[PDB]
Amino acid sequence: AAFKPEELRQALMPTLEALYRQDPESLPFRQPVDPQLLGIPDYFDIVKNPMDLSTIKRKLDTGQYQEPWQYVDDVWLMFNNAWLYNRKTSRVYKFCSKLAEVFEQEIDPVMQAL
Ligand SMILES: CC(=O)N1CCc2c(c(Nc3cccc(C(=O)NC(C)C)c3)nn2CC2CC2)C1
Repeated sequence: AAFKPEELRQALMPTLEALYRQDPESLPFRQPVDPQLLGIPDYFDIVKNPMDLSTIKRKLDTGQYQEPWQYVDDVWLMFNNAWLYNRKTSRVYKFCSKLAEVFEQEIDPVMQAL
């Protein structure tokens, strides 16, 4: 099937907005990780393929996804990176887990519909 950018944005943007609405939990995910600002220069030794909400938002806004599993893949990549890098008891790991819980709840019915 061919998916138009407007269809994807209408269907998928509410699921992205649901992540942004989580406060405080979305705060570490709203911009690309900046290891120098954050004082964690080993970050890219661990995380090879960075992703964050702003990047995903821009891709949706500008029609860069052809089909919805591409969007799902980027959201999951963002979560997977944070679970890999951050320690289990850390704030940012737990914030990731909250976003992932919200995302699965939102995305399941949307993908069923398309
Ligand atoms: C997403 C990710 O894995 N990050 C790496 C770890 C990481 C990231 C961020 N970014 C970030 C950026 C903005 C706000 C926050 C935040 O947690 N604020 C709360 C105290 C409400 C966090 N903070 N940290 C922890 C800092 C290094 C000790 C971003």
